[PDB]
Amino acid sequence: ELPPPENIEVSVQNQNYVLKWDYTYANMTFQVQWLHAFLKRNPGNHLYKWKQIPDCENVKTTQCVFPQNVFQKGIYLLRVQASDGNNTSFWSEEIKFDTEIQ
Amino acid sequence: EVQLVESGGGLVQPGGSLRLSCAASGFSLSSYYMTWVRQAPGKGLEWVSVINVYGGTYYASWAKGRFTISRDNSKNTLYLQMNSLRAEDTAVYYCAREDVAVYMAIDLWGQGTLVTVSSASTKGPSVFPLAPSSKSTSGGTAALGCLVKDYFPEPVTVSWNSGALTSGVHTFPAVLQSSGLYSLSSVVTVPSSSLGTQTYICNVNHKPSNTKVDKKVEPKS
Amino acid sequence: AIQMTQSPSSLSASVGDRVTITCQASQSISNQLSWYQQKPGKAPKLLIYDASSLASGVPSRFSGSRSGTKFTLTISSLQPEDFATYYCLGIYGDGADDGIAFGGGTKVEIKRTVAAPSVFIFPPSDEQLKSGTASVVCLLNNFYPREAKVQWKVDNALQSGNSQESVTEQDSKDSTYSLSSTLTLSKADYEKHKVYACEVTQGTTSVTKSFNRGE
Repeated sequence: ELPPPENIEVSVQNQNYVLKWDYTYANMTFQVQWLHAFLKRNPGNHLYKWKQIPDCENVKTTQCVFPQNVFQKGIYLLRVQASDGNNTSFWSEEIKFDTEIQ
Repeated sequence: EVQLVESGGGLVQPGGSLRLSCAASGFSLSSYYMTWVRQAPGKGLEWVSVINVYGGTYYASWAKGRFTISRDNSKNTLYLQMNSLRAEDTAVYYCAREDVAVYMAIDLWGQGTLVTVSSASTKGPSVFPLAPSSKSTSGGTAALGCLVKDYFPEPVTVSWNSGALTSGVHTFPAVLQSSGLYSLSSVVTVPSSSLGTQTYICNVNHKPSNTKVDKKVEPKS
Repeated sequence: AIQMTQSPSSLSASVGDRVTITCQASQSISNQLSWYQQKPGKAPKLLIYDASSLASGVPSRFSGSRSGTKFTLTISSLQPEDFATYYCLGIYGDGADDGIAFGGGTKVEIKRTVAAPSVFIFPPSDEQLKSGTASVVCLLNNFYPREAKVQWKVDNALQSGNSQESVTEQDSKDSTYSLSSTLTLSKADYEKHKVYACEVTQGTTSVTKSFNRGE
């Protein structure tokens, strides 16, 4: 029952998305997950499953870089979690993101 | 009760265009990721394209130049437009539904339509009988069948007695002859005592010719 | 761009064996790998999703496992109805351009006991002879294994270049094959000769079926 990660932000760097968060407890690992935004209302009712960012399943820093072709042009949700190896943290706040940008 | 039914597809000349369509029955087409997957003759599955719920299109590199996926929401129908077709595009084309909610996999397929990209001409088949009761009887078991020769393009379908006879029926895959035409055989093994007391009729259907043949096979001495 | 490397390309195994298909991704795709079974003349059927989750209505002998970019489909007790081609499907992220890739496939054939074929020979019909062409057909029914040499002899002259062969897929009940061989001549050639025979060879055995025109 670890504390949840905080200050979740997305940015763009070259052909990559960069997801940054802040965590105060040292010696932690993180897992980054994503979801289609429309899944919270159309199926809703927990009739969906969160997915993992391809190479951010077990990151060691408070940062995650991943290619932009991980996503299509749409609206996605991102969330982060932490573990000590045994105990897992509550899930971060879900952030919404538009991959098109206009 | 949900199903995907594709249509279009058939004989198309090299360089020509074609539009495959896929009617979704029983569900809301625009709320799924919909994909086209193709299979060349005797080869593996090859992903062609996808359209998502917002209408964005994504392709395999080789397909992006000449293929366009789209959908009509007012008809609940998916489309694959194929321009400047190549002989290498000859394949079965499948409509396929990708579930992104949970599976992140393909959970529903169409029946497929064959696309033949060729300059040869449509030709209907000749149907000849392979008669038993001569040198086709060994141990009270006879063999009989139908030879479906010199047609184009694929496919032909063969049934026996309108589908009533299924056990012991072998319809061999067609082989392309040196003439450029297809040929196949369909055979059935029956009790030798069934001749006379049973009529054996093979039903050949060649939709690309709009041709149907019904041939009664009779035992010649 | 992602590629799935499937292995082996084909395999044979007995009823009851434990068979394993491997599929390696060019890069990590998390658990987003699914396994499909394709029976002859049918669309693929979803067997496994998320690397290890069985789809609805799939017998418990199918299982899936992940280790980095290496995925494994395992059939614990191979059954005769499992003859099929198996494909993996990897989806990188949300499957954008070149983000979805099928593996090359694996043909799975059941190894059963050796069965000798039933060999029938059909002379050409009179209708086709009127057309001016002669097709003589050799049928090999319900045998194993698949490989079999088929040769045509007309008056003790081996034929070359005027016959074609076609083999069915493996029977899902008894795991046997059937083969047809067709020899085509002109009507004139056919009437220039008397004895027609197809010779089947497998292993140490040869079977020769023949007929004599008019006789």
